Amino acid sequence: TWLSDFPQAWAETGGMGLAVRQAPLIIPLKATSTPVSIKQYPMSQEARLGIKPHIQRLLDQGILVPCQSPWNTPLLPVYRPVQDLREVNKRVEDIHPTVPNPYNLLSGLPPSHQWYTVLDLKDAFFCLRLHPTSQPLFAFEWRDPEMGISGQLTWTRLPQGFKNSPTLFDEALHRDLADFRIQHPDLILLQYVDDLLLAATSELDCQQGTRALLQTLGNLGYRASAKKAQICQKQVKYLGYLLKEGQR
DNA sequence: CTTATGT
DNA sequence: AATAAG
Repeated sequence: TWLSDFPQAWAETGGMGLAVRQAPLIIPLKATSTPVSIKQYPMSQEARLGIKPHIQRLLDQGILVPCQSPWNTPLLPVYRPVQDLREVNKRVEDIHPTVPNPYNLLSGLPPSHQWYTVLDLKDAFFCLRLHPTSQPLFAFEWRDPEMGISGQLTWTRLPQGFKNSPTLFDEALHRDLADFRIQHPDLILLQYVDDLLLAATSELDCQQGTRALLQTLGNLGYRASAKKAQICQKQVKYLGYLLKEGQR
């Protein structure tokens, strides 16, 4: 089965990803920026208990670490933790947005390639490491009132809510898949951040290319959702479109 | 939570 | 002078 044949490639069986070929990312600040430290608005016990097991898992995974930082942004409860990074985003130097919009991206799908595989990378941003010099930028406060610990944590990986994460991830995965594209010139590979479409001319080619792509992704340290995957179908949902008989 | 954005 | 998003 696809699951048992590629244990490293699936998030369900391969563990949390880590893009081993990608250097830890340095996040340049605007020329005039200084740190901003926003105090954490009190969280209800209900919200704290809701967020707590997620924080603990991320700490166990090494994705969060303790720190002392002159930067601080608030966590809000939505329960899942959502960090308000807007004041950090304002102080980070802009980069050119290189992620294509879906309409333009799908123009690269010719009618000859009607066999599709769709893969969704799980926890994509967390696969990219942050350089230790840039980690303090993303710090937030974490309290366990019944454990005593009050102090800051920060991310060791590219965080959610950071304005440049989609572009930095798209660019990194493009670098990591450049050789795959060269080794498989008869395949069409569309990348939209963590959403991938592979297109082939035949079921057999789509099967062999999907085998090669899963093997490559897993080897590089990325992880796809086995639950959501659409493998070697003539009909798939990709980027909100239904792809069917060359349409949409 | 805060903060940017039609009748 | 309600709405979506971090």
